[PDB]
Amino acid sequence: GGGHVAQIYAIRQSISKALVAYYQKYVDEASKKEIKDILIQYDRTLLVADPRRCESKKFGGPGARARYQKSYR
Amino acid sequence: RVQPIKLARVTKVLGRTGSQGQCTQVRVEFMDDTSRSIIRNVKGPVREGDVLTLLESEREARRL
Amino acid sequence: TPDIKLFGKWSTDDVQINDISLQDYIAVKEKYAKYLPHSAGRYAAKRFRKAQCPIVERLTNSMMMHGRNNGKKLMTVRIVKHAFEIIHLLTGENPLQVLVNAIINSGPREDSTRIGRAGTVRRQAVDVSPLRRVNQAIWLLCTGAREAAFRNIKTIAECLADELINAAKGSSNSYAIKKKDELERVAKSNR
Amino acid sequence: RDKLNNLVLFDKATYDKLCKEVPNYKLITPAVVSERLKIRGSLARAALQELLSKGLIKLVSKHRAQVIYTRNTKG
Amino acid sequence: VTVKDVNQQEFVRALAAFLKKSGKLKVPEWVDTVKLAKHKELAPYDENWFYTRAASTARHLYLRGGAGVGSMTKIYGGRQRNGVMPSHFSRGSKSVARRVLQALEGLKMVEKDQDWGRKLTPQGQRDLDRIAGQVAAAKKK
Amino acid sequence: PEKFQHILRVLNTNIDGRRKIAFAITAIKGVGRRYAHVVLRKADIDLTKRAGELTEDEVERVITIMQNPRQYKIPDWFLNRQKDVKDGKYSQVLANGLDNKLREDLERLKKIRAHRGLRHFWGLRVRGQHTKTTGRR
RNA sequence: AACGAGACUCUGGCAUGCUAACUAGUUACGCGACCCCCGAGCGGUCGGCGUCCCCCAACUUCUUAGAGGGACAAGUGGCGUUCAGCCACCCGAGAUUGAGCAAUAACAGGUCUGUGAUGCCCUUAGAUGUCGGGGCUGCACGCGCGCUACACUGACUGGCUCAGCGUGUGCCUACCCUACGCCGGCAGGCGCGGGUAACCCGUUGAACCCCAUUCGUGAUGGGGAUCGGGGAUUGCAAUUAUUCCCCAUGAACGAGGAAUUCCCAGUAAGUGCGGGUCAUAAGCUUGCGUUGAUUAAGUCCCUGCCCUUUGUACACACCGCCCG
Repeated sequence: GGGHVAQIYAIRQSISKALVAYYQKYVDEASKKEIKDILIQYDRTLLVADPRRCESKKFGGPGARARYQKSYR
Repeated sequence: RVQPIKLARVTKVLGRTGSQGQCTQVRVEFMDDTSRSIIRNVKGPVREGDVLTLLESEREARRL
Repeated sequence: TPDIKLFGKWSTDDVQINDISLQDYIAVKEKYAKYLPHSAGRYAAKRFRKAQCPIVERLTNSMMMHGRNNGKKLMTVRIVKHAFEIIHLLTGENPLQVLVNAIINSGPREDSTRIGRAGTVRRQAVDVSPLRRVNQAIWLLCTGAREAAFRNIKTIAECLADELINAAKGSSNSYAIKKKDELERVAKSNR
Repeated sequence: RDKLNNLVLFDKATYDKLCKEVPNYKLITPAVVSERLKIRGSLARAALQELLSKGLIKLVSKHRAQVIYTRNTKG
Repeated sequence: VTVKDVNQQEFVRALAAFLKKSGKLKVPEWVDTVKLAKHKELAPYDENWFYTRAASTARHLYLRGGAGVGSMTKIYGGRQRNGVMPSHFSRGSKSVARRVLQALEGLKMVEKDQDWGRKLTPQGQRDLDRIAGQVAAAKKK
Repeated sequence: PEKFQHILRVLNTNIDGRRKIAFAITAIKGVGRRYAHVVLRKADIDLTKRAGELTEDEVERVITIMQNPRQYKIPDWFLNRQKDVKDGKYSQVLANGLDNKLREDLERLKKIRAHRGLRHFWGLRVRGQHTKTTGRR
């Protein structure tokens, strides 16, 4: 899914979340917290999914906020 | 008659003028000496604590 | 990567915004070092937030201009990474420091606004905010590099390096430096 | 203006100019060679790859789009 | 290295050359004349290119269950400049890819797969893996 | 490396030598880019160079292929004049000779008085296009 | 108190929670095999990416669609009648994801060519109710929406390479989507075989893009106009090109005056795709994902419309009504 950059961001998030999910069931909590700390600090969203998503285009423009063209008379 | 350059730090953001609404009123703590405090008009986006570089250092505006 | 969070490979630490006030909408990383001039980046919602954005990325974004070039960040990131390398070859240093310097040096301190003035509308000398100083500078340099690069053999990365270097120590060779002095000169009259 | 006309084949003496100059420059790309001589751009290129021989010039990035070369490896 | 181990450009570059040395692939006499895609602007600068496509395809098949020419035409197919009209896909030739598929068979790299589509053979699977190693081995760099 | 020519002539056109062969050739009427590109490939030249470079040899070799393309693994579909009609040719018209045949063809259907002919004669259009709003200047 | 707004409904993100799934997948076997040696080992054997086996394996995490919960600006801190609210900050999806629903009352707004809605009128056998053929498509000139462009952030050739909204035949009367083999440079031709579809086309292996080369700043390789010849597809019929291709001919355009549209976040812009029209025919419209900024964060200056107060010889209402 997504496309070329889209994919990169997803895989990196999956990996860091992965590592933390793993320290949460097998290792100890302080370690995983240490990791969420380093990520969350410097970050990039690594452990939290960015919301931002397509807005729907509305008749009268070919984009969502873009409105066609007018000449008046 | 004159030249110098003055550093001044934003104390309190007053509100907005220009009929277009694009100049922001400001109150400035005079940086090199705090015992000064004056009102200056701004082009850009300004927020408390950041710094102006005053040419004129008297003047002290109002509307326009 | 684990020792210190360098840039493509450049250190954030030890770069100092040599200019009080500007300090701080130029965002290096009073902790924020990253790796790449690309991010999901939500800057738009708030008025200020943009300041948070790393200046490098801010510069990279301004790079992708002109209808055709819109949205080509990968291209800009590529250009930016190259430019830093050219700058480094040209003076050692941190090219990022070089970048910051050009930005500090270019923001018009004073400017002019078109005050109504009755008739023969005169223009009022006003001082310029630091956000504007940063915003304006990055334009100037980008417009400078882009304008130069267009009919010449030389690449944007190169023209960018040239604009950045000349500006870092304000050579006035630069388009941007000449523009800033022009805007400021205008500010002073009017008053 | 800017009308550019380029020497598109080697002229001996221009071969000498190349190896006896280019060690002068810190930056060399296609454009440099073109402006500072009057090289084709096509024959700029071939001069770059050749120069990288065992180099007069040294690679720091030849991004598909761009070579970026430095002065040779002096003091 | 699995072929998956080696970067696509070097893998294809090395294999394509290996094929060239082997000297026995086979080649619609044309190949001098052909564009390779109606979309195409000019033919291929490397008139030598028949080998590169073959390598590319062999690698392409090894990756996947089975593929056929239509897919390749599209893969090779780029965007075609309508001129006045906006640009659109145009799956690239079918003779070249077919001939490529037929020729590869001769070497046994690939064989007709069940339910249509050509699949890599174990002979090819072995051959690609072998060159893949050679490429990995060459050097670091 | 070496030098020479700038400025060489093939069959009745002057061909800038500085220029790359493929592109250099395309001055000749009837040699478009797809043409000249395939002709040269046929004609054995190091593709890598400038028309001004190369030999008198290679030149005749380009010309010979250019006016007998069929006889060199150039397919007919690559050709300007398939199906002649007057001779049921195939052909690839070249040089001054393209202007010529263009004239012929226009004359042919002007003699015959066909509407296209008429259109060409008044200096309008012959493909089905609207003539109300454009081609006005 | 009610009406519009809102609440309301719809769509889409946060749910290792819920109940589930062979017309959806995943794990993980049993996994052998194909089986490669890719590395190690002399090899048996070990670790290894996929395909295939399918199973009396297991699952619901991705996928799915149903029910569940979450946002109330909740806590805290400044500000304000210390109120209503405003701003910052935390958890975290953050107060504002984006639409749909629209009153009172109007208009000589548009529509008789949507209407077997319709009046009157007109016509009605020498029809103003159908077939053959053309116009609608006639070109000194102006206008509007658009498309494509003006190149080295590019044009090119090889090569990395991922998707999503949607769609189909077995049809109100003639007919589908099409993978795969072969022939052809192409365009396309030809032989098959599945699919009322979450099964198949289609892990939509898209395109931008990324990249190793070439070009080199020349209207040139930017651009693709116009025209000539020619190949094929749709149709009984394409000539007035339906369209597509192949070659050739290779235009203006090297940044756009007066003016002027639209726009605040997946937004502008680039970029492909699918649906509608449809026998054939997209430069269109109409969504969809992909790549993704610059920039106000406000205000009433211009413009437009409604809020008071005020003036009015206006009231078919300034596009209105005053002197010689």
